[PDB]
Amino acid sequence: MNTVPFTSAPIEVTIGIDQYSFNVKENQPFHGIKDIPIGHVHVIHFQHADNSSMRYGYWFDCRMGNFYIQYDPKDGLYKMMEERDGAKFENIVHNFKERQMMVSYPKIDEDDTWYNLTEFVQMDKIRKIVRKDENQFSYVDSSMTTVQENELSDPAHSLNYTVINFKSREAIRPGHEMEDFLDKSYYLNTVMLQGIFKNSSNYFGELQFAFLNAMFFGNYGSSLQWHAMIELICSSATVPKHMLDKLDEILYYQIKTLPEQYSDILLNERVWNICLYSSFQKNSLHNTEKIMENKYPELL
Amino acid sequence: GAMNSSNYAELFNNDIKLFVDDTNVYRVTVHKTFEGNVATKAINGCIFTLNPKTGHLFLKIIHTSVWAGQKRLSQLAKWKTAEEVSALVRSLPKEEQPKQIIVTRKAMLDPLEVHMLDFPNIAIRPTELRLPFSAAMSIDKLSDVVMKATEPQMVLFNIYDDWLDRISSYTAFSRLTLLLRALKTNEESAKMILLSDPTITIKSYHLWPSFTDEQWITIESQMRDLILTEYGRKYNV
Ligand SMILES: O=C(O)[C@H](NC1CC1)c1c(F)cccc1F
Repeated sequence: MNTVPFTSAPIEVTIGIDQYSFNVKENQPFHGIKDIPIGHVHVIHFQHADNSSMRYGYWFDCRMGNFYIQYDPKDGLYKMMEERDGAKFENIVHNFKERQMMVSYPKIDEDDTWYNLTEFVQMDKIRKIVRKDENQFSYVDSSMTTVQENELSDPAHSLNYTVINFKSREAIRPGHEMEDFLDKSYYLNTVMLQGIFKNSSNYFGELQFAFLNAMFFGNYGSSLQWHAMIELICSSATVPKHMLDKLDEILYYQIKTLPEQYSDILLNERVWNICLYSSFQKNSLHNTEKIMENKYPELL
Repeated sequence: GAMNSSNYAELFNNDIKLFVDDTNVYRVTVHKTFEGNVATKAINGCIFTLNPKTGHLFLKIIHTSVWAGQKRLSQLAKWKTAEEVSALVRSLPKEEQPKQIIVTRKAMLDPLEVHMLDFPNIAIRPTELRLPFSAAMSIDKLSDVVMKATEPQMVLFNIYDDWLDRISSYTAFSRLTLLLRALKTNEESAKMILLSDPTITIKSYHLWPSFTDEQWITIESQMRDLILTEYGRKYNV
């Protein structure tokens, strides 16, 4: 079990760790988060009490180094940093644990939610979508745009998701225009899975990462990407059977975790209705269709 | 974007453009079968591709053989239209290729856009005008060439005959749309108006009668009268 210590908490802030969150008051004696489960990526995110503009945060994996948070009063935000001195770090953590100045990652032992939301998400793939190579962790916020969004403006600060575009030459074989537009199996299986992602685990990882950035930061380009990657599978007549079954599980847990009060901006009515009721795979997503119909029957 | 009554003179500026109407591409008669079921029998069709400035009509005849053994024909018809329009554009010299293609039905937008991905500088646009081009098969010489075809064929016409020697393309297009709206409204009455008089003939190389300027005004008035009446007859006014 690992620890992300905080130097201090000089500004009042709601701190999130994965799907959990807690309120810290200005100058409260808060010195970090302990008992973080090893073996999964994690995201630690922030919403300042005085500015609900810009939710922001950091994706990290405690196996890749010792990370801590320190508020920067110039840039006005809580910054993740890496401590290279391992004995200094253990010594700081042990002192703050002894003073009981840390919150405990509050995982219920029946609870597989976080694993189910991040099954295919790896730090190495996050770091290629979020390019900032001198750091082992990745910063995301509400306002970052996607590579695709900038093509329709700072490139250093972009989300380099895989560009999916259903009306593009990559998606449409010369001479197969109608076939490939109405059945996206070529684009899914040859172009994307075999060509770009190499396997469905990398495809699912990017899809899961897109959703989580949409949910935790309200990143609109991430929501677009999540929906595009769903729609590409649903609109393919030919999908490996194991991918359909896993997609159903993936989406089920995303829909289960989505705040009910964000459903109206995080869920695209057209895509979901098409996917569950019109597409080739309309009868392949039983778990997802059942939760969507019991939780968000209005949308549909 | 979409084309409507505000940007109507754009049709007659010097940017090459084409209207595409797909309403006569897939045509059927519905009949009973011996068992008392209903079946369709396709008949020959056509794509109506028109340059509104010049009057050039690229009439691609759609022979029934293109539907043999195919499913979902009304969807296929839109993609076959787009394929044929794309082939036409590629066959044209660069300087004759259109800068815009305006489809009369919005369902043609995605098929045409996909088929024209190679031509990113050709704008594909819909229109909010209620154009009467479905009545093209009410023009006898166009109907005749479509129904006689035994194989796919492209036939080139000028749908304005020689009118552009005396009137502008704006006026020629208004005349065409009035004639075709009347034909679509009440074909028999429209055709009576146009041909009642045995002394006004259609030249062998034309589609419409050789009316003088004064006769065209009279003809045009008669077509208006026809449409306004049928409008009352239908709504009662
Ligand atoms: O129902 C109409 O409004 C009318 N069609 C009726 C047979 C006269 C009509 C026009 F007169 C012109 C353009 C579109 C139309 F639908």
